[PDB]
Amino acid sequence: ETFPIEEEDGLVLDFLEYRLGEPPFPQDECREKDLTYQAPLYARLQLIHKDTGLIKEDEVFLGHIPLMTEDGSFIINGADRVIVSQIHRSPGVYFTPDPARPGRYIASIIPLPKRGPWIDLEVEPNGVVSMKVNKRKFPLVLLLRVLGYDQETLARELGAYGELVQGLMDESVFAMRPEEALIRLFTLLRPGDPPKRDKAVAYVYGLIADPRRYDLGEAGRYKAEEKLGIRLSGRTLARFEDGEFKDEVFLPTLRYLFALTAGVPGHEVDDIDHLGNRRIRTVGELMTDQFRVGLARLARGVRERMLMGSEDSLTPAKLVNSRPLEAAIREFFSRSQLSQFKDETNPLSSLRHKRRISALGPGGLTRERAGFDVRDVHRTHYGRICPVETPEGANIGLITSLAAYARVDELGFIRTPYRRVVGGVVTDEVVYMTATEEDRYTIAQANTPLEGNRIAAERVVARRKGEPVIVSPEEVEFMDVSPKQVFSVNTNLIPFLEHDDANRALMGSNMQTQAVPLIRAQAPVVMTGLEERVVRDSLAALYAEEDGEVAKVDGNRIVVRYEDGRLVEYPLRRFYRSNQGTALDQRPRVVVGQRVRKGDLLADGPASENGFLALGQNVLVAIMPFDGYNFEDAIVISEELLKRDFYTSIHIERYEIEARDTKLGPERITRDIPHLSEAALRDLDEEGVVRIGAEVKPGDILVGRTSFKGESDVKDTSLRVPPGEGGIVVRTVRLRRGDPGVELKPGVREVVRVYVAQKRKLQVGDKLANRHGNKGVVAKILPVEDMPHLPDGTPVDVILNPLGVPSRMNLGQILETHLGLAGYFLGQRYISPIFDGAKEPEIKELLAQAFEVYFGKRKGEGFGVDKREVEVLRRAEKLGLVTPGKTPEEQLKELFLQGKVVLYDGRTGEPIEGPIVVGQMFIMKLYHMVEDKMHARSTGPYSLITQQPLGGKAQFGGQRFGEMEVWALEAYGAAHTLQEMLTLKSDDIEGRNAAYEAIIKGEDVPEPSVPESFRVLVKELQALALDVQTLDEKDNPVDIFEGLASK
Amino acid sequence: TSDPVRQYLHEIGQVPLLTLEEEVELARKVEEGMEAIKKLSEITGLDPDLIREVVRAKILGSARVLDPKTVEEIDQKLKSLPKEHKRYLHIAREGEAARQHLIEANLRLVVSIAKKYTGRGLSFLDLIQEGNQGLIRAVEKFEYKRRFKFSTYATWWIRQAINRAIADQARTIRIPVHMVETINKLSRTARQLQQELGREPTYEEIAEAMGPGWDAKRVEETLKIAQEPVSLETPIGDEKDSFYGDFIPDEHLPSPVDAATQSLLSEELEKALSKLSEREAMVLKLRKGLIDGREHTLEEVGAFFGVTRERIRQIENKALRKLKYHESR
DNA sequence: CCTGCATCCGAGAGCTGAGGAACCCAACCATATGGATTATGTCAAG
DNA sequence: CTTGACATAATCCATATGGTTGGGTATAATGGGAGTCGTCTCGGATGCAGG
Ligand SMILES: Nc1nc2c(ncn2[C@@H]2O[C@H](COP(=O)(O)OP(=O)(O)OP(=O)(O)OC[C@H]3O[C@@H](n4cnc5c(N)ncnc54)[C@H](O)[C@@H]3O)[C@@H](O)[C@H]2O)c(=O)[nH]1
Ligand SMILES: Nc1ccn([C@@H]2O[C@H](COP(=O)(O)CP(=O)(O)OP(=O)(O)O)[C@@H](O)[C@H]2O)c(=O)n1
Ligand SMILES: [Mg+2]
Ligand SMILES: [Mg+2]
Ligand SMILES: [Mg+2]
Repeated sequence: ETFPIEEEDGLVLDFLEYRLGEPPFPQDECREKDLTYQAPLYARLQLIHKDTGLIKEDEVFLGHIPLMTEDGSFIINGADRVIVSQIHRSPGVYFTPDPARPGRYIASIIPLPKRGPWIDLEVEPNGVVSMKVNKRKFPLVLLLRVLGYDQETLARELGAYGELVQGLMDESVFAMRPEEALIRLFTLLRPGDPPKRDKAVAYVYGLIADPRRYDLGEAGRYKAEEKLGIRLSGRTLARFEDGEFKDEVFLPTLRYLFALTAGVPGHEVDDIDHLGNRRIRTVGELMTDQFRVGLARLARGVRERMLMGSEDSLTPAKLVNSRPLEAAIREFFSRSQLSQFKDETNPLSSLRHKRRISALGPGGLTRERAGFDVRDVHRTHYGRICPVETPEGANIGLITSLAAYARVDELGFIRTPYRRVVGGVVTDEVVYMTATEEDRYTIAQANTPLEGNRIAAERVVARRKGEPVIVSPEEVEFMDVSPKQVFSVNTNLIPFLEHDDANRALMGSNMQTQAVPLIRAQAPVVMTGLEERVVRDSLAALYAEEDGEVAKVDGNRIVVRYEDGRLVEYPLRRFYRSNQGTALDQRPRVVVGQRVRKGDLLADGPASENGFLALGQNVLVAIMPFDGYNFEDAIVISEELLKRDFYTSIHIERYEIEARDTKLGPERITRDIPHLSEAALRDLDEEGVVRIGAEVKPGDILVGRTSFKGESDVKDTSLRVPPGEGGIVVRTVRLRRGDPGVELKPGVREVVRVYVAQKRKLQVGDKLANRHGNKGVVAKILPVEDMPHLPDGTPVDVILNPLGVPSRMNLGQILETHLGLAGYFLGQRYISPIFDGAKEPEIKELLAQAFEVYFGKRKGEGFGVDKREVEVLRRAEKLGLVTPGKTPEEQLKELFLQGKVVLYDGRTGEPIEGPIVVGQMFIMKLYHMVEDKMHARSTGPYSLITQQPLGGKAQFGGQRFGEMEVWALEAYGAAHTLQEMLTLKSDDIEGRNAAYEAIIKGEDVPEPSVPESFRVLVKELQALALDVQTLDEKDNPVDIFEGLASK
Repeated sequence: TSDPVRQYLHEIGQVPLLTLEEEVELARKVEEGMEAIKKLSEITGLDPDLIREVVRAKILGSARVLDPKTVEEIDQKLKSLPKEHKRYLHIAREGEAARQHLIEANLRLVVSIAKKYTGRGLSFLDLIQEGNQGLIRAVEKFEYKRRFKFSTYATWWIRQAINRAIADQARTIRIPVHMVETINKLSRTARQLQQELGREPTYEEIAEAMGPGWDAKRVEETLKIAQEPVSLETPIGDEKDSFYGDFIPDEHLPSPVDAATQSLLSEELEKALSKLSEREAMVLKLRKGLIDGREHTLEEVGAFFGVTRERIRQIENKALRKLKYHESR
């Protein structure tokens, strides 16, 4: 499109082909050296002189283009990034009701973003039709005259529809020639600018007819062709042929508008939120748009050089400056809101990040302006966008997720699959449909009963344009493929989802992404059957490429001998820091001499157990209150979890320092540091860097550095461990000037990085969650002997408060607990797909078998029923849980089939007065760790202008005492406390110095003074030429500057 | 109303262009008016510049705001010219009018030249104004005797003015013109070398390609001084709540800990001196800059007490030993 | 002449937390470097 | 408590080097360019319509 770069009346530069080379550096080197993983782009071009025909052909280097990795991300400046897809209004022709005036309609023509102006057509109340473009109302009949339309042509094309055609006609315009009409239109659109003929021609051609300026996309072309029932030749609204304008879209659009206004059947308004009217721009399209912008800037530069350069001695290399293209690509991949720091807390986090759909971004919607209509779940979202997974705050409904079976077509429209039904017989043919195509049929639910593959049900539940209906099997045309297709990948991992309220299912879906990998992670006892596919598609684990046999196994290597006879070595990623500080390592799961078929697992990735997604741990839980320690979502856990290293995670931190050049002399990284005893320099090596394996605590030196003090001869500028951090030093990396592939900033001699590792155990203040939206902070860790225990001596691991269930209405966790109890005693795991899985009777049969094991084990040893069990059974007999007249064993089994057991209190030995729900639950540790959040400050750095404390834990900052905190202090009448907050603790410089000195001297703090921010306010008001004066009671000036600003 | 570029273009287009006869006529009038100005300078014996300014002030009229009194007195002094000499004054007036018309008519060439310097640190109107300055220079320096067209001589001056203004005003931290040329040459050489090599060149390659007198260290320094400052108001994060300057600590003012340490140190020094004799403490304070900030020499302190420098030195050493004892005590 | 009536434009829309594109040529003050002078402080002694 | 004799830092002018600044180019040239259409109501100033 951009080439050929014709020069005005000459030289012509024409594009021939391009190629992409191989990357100069591999992915891991790019990560280590802070480089972009990219490939060089070469374009072969030829310069032809118009008259001579002398052709100079050259291949010119255009720069580098970033390369997507195998998993679908990019390495930009050494950091992993994901481009988020953008949802927006599809280009084309739309017709909407006029909001101000009923019975009238507005027609809209919309091109691709930044590829033309939106064009409005509207029937004015006085009868003349008017088109608005670039905020300029003017009559459409003028442009129609320009396009070459006569009175007879318009009259015969639109005579049928009544008086609208009479309102169209205007004899003043129609007496002019298309040249006069062109000049007249140009003078309406550009008032004042001299009306040269070729100038007007160029302006109007660029408005609607230039393919390099206006562009209805392929999507817009398709939508217009299907809506208007006409055929486009290109992507513009009009053509410039034989020196004159030919219409393409305007008359069909106006005919549709008139037919709609006349109530003619077969003409309808458009739903702008319909998923047939909204499309997805993916990574390729966004990158190509930025590439086109850069190419246009390059074309401008080429034309300038063609004008200025010596036409005799010119080549394609000399004409082309590739800086704008590189700048556009860098800008897109480094500053675009849609280019995001990849979320890699666990593999599911990255997979979910790659499937995100955003309505925001450049050219998108605004978070404050989006109201109700865009945040809603449309009926056409069914099978295309998950109705559950979305953020909870101000971004709700603006960021969503692609449905599991959905596909984005070549035009950008999301398609979903349906099985074809013919004559009441469900077939294997699967058709992927857009929402518009889907609207034409009657689609049966996937849970329709079948005999063989014939619909064995007289009444079938179906959708007709989203409306639920009941139909006979004959009227059915298509059937859904699976319930899984309605929800996203994260929501598909919640078992018993049909028993959960949507809000808490949202919380569970979102919280699965914050799960931290654990060193003893397990797969859930109750699964939905999608864990293995999630692990496989994340490229976190290692699988055998072909059938073969394993030759070498190591903690860092697996060598496999395939049946081809070729030895293949797979290195293992070990203790690698993710973007979020979690450690991602691969652990071999194969032995030497083992035979492996194709696709067999070789090594487990992070948060994986034998190829299954393993986000947390299966623990024994009891659902009961406990001494107020699980009050309002708090959680009580047993110390036995800590004893056997459950919920233990590994975290890695990176600390970086630089030695650069200074005017007072260069900095240097060295061990020779003044004014420190050898107790402070124990762990440093001979080069001034801490040794691998040393333990470091807050205040310890990591990298030694000395700087020239000056100040009218060296001083300590070393890197130390910040408060609240530390651990074991696991890595050190040094990058020096001149080293291959290193690109330091000017002046920086060298850079040193240190990687420090931590093994974090569960502690009070940590956050735990299950897959059903139940989240809570650990509030108490009890010794084993205090935990409630089963009659066989087994203690529970977790106690959850039952008050979290009734108002949250997430009953799926209860069914999960019952199935977990059955599996715990039967020693098995379960796959329970959503909306088609385990029901209550099956769980009851499994619980009956589990009770046979749980009780026959006791009966064999020669034990009857406990006295405490008899007392609890009496209480339950009063409660109506068991039927009177049965033996104690029968009543115990009756309780067990309800998921309840007799439980004993570890502190007293007496039983809990009622039976308690106990079972296995899958619980994950979340990335919100109290270690990373506790922060305090007495004094520290202050800001440059306001002289107030800085913000953030990293800056050793202070807490913000905002407007409503001040309101609360005022409402208490606590004047002196508020004055302390405003002056002695924030920006009264003399006041804070005096307060600190008085406190360390044992006295009480003095009275405060004027805060510095008010002096700044006075100075800024003087800069606006306003005289602000402070006065005493007698209206005389009071100098708050102590005399420093009076001449 | 708004968009001053359109307003300026309209006002420029309101002035018609020139033909060869009109252009040569105006240039000849300008040159002959300057000759008349210098002849009047010889006749009256006064400075040529001042009479140039009075002629120009009288032409431009009251509307344009040296002052009215002196221009009036010298204008009347110009009315004492007998005959065959006031013709020079008429020629000078016509020449100044010709200069104004020449500039007004050739303003459009300035716009045509200046439209190809956008995106280099200066707005379009600023470039246009500097081009106008260069056009005034070209008008004054033009020689019609060479029969060359005016635009041929005007383009060079307009381009020079635009380039010089760009070198002078494009950067917040001003960099001299020769260093600006050096930076531009470095960038162009690096771009050509990258086009040849197919990758970003290293500093040694650029140093080799610059020529004699260039090493990699010099290229590094030159690239370092070419860095432009960033804004304190650069938004951090998506929400409009975090700025860059919010993350920058003040390193100038003393901290409360530092101020408390200094206050305690001053109190400790005062106590140590008050432990000594008052006379020797005063001598120490005078010599060590405690009474008046400034440090004295032995001669000055001795002159205060009317004693020699070495007596001051010896009593200061006795006070130093007393400080030794007190610290030990 | 008054009055009302759309019309246009302007200023609002919760808090805390985390977060990163000419080149050349010639004259000219500014600052640097050298050597000599000006008080500053010490080593020795009376 | 001085008194005296070197041995150096601190200032003082005299240039000499690089860094900086002003001036100059002569075929002819003659009006720019990116952009943006998904907020909602509300309140005052105001031009336009009627009587
Ligand atoms: N004063 C505020 N307190 C908040 C806010 N959001 C949550 N909270 C409190 O934190 C508690 C726990 O938060 P939650 O577990 O819901 O938060 P997560 O960190 O797990 O995030 P998500 O629930 O997945 O989604 C929250 C989104 O909103 C953002 N968020 C997260 N925390 C905040 C805060 N503090 N302020 C503003 N916005 C916040 C965050 O970046 C996300 O995009 C909650 O019960 C509230 O008491 C909030 O906006 N303001
Ligand atoms: N934007 C936001 C989001 C959250 N918040 C605060 O966070 C709390 C938790 O909301 P939540 O939805 O996490 C629970 P809550 O409302 O307490 O539920 P319950 O009745 O079941 O106990 C809110 O009540 C607000 O105080 C805020 O100030 N601004
Ligand atoms: Mg939440
Ligand atoms: Mg609450
Ligand atoms: Mg909360």
